[PDB]
Amino acid sequence: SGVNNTKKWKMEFDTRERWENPLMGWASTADPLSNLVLTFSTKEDAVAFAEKNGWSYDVEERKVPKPKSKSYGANFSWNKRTRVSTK
Amino acid sequence: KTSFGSLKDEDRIFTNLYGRHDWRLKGAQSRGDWYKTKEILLKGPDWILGEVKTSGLRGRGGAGFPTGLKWSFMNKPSDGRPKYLVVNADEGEPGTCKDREIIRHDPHKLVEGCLVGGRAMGARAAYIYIRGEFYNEASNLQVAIREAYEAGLIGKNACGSGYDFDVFVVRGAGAYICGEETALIESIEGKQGKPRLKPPFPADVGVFGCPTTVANVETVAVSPTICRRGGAWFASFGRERNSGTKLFNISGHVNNPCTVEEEMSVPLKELIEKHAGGVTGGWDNLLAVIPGGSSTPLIPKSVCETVLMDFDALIQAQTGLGTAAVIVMDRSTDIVKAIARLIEFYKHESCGQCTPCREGVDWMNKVMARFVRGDARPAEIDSLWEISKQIEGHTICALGDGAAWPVQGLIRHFRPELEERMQQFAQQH
Amino acid sequence: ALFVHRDTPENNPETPFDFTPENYKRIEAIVKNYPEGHKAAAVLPVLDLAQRQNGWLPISAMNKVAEILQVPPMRVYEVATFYTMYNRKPVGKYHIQVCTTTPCMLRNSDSILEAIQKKLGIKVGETTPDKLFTLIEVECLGACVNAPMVQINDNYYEDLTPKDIEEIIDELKAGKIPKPGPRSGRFSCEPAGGLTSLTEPPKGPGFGVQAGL
Ligand SMILES: Cc1cc2nc3c(=O)[nH]c(=O)nc-3n(C[C@H](O)[C@H](O)[C@H](O)COP(=O)(O)O)c2cc1C
Ligand code: SF4
Ligand code: FES
Repeated sequence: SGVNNTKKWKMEFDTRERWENPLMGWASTADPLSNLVLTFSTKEDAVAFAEKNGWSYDVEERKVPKPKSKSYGANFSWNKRTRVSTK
Repeated sequence: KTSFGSLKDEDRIFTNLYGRHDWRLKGAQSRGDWYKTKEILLKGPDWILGEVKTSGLRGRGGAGFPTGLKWSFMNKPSDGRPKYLVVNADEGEPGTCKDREIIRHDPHKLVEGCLVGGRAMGARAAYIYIRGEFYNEASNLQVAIREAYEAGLIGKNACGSGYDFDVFVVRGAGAYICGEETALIESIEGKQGKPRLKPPFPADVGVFGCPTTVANVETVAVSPTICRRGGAWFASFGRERNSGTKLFNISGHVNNPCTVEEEMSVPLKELIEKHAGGVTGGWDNLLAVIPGGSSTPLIPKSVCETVLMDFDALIQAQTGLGTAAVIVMDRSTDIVKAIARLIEFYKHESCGQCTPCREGVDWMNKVMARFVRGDARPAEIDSLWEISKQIEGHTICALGDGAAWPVQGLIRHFRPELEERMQQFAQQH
Repeated sequence: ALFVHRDTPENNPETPFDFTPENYKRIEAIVKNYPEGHKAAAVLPVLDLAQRQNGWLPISAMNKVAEILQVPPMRVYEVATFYTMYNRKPVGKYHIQVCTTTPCMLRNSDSILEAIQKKLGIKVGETTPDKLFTLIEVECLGACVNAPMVQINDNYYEDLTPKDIEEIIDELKAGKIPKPGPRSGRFSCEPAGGLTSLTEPPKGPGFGVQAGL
């Protein structure tokens, strides 16, 4: 339920091939950017950084949980379906 | 007034407390019940609530909240939902058996109280929730209700006042927690007896989600007499903000354990010797008293010497009046074992809904069991004190508080006994 | 006691149970006590009625109560396992219930419990091989001023001594039913050795009525 990891903007790169090392079966890679993750305060900071570095980029809008309407009293409604059958 | 507690018979309200007169309608009428009930109903809810207010009546169910103000939460325009009075007859607090006598020996006082109290609230019916063990008591109440229905005192056109009122009796299935007002309502609705959070308060969203007032049997049963004789008559007994008469249960180590009606603010020593025949082995043999049922902290003999029985006096003594059920323990009592059994009681009754009581009370029970045998260390006493403070005030309902307070009372006044037991156990191991 | 159900030959969903036709009339009156649209309020009384007919509650009895009131079966299981008066396994003809909380413990409820165990030859929580008696401990029964006391089925027996409880068992074992109430000489909750209040004739109608009413 914690939301502290949904505060900052991130920049990752496209995932590339990983294969099994013949000797050990370890996951091998040839992609030098496979672990590169950058953090940004705003979307504009991230987009500006990508642009000057020449990287083609995709931006996805921040998803904010919609504000909800909560009422403990609704659990015991006289005539509505919100009445709970158990506690 | 400075002294209280020589109540005259003419001033007593529950005049069939011992069932020596006919408990049925004919006897109840001969003793003043149902008299001029139509006139009271025609005076209106505001007049009835005014009388209840000026009487200074407070909740007899254990919390002692001002009844007149509490009942006024229901005096408001209808919003389309029915309004209900729920009468609490669950009587589960250990030491307390007063409401049992009213239900079986003065049932018509309770029925009339339901009509008078229901009228003031604007309720259409009263649900009387009686504990399921009280089977014979419930049947007496049902017999009385049938008598009232056939005489027109309740039902359509109750007492000829044009007010329609029904009285239902609903039996429990064995749960002390169902005495708690919101747990009682949930139980009536066919769920587990688990309390509700507040808000909403019952006066807004109650039984079946409708405006509701929960009142103790004794609080309801006295309301017709307060209306007939007036709030001023009631307020002439007991100290200010501690008005009226009260039913007391004196059990434990007394010569003649009994239930009796006495004036509020009577000295505790005066109550135990005038009515119960003194402490077993004499007053000097007294060890401690639980003044208001198992949920109120015990007080030692020194405090018992001059403490008065009312809400304010016992609060200053670091306890409470509660249900006014007095449990007496003499010097031969294992005080640690006595309290541990109460904690075991609260362990068996906790509904389990909320964390501090589901886990904390069971934890306190385990610690108390070791304290009885002395199989602990003195540092654990302050730990147990701190644990009880983490339960109190952090739970949904007051059962959590009612389990912490007995522990706090024991540590407060009987720490050396706890430490002495620990020494013996260590010395022998 | 366990709060999960495991089917057995003696207690499974196909175990035969139905309310008698007369008990269906009693169920209809129960359900009418509650507002239309709130029939779940009748779960506790109807479930208890199924126990008053059958003596205990097989899972098939719980399923029938759910079916009649149109509540999910789980919501009936919740009630059946929450309230202690529901017998989810068979009990003897006479369910002896001894109060052992502090007000009764102070007045020697242990002696009553030991007296019953000695007479019936069973331990607390057991049923006699004849299946006439089941013995358990219970919390405060609301008769503290009449301690020590027991409840057998619907009846209270109060102000007991080991001799008194043995006579009650001998009477139940002999087919008779003993009278409920105190066995110490007094009638109910009045102090022994004479009344201390309510000794005068009660006043009549209109006594002390305030003026203007
Ligand atoms: C665990 C618990 C058990 C209670 N049992 C009872 C009871 O048996 N009878 C009662 O009148 N109040 C009982 N109460 C108090 C009620 O919640 C409530 O305060 C009372 O019924 C209100 O009625 P009154 O204002 O007339 O006292 C209990 C409270 C708790 C927390
Ligand atoms: S304090 Fe105990 S009895 Fe009250 S709601 Fe919480 S768990 Fe249930
Ligand atoms: S403690 Fe046994 S009846 Fe109350």
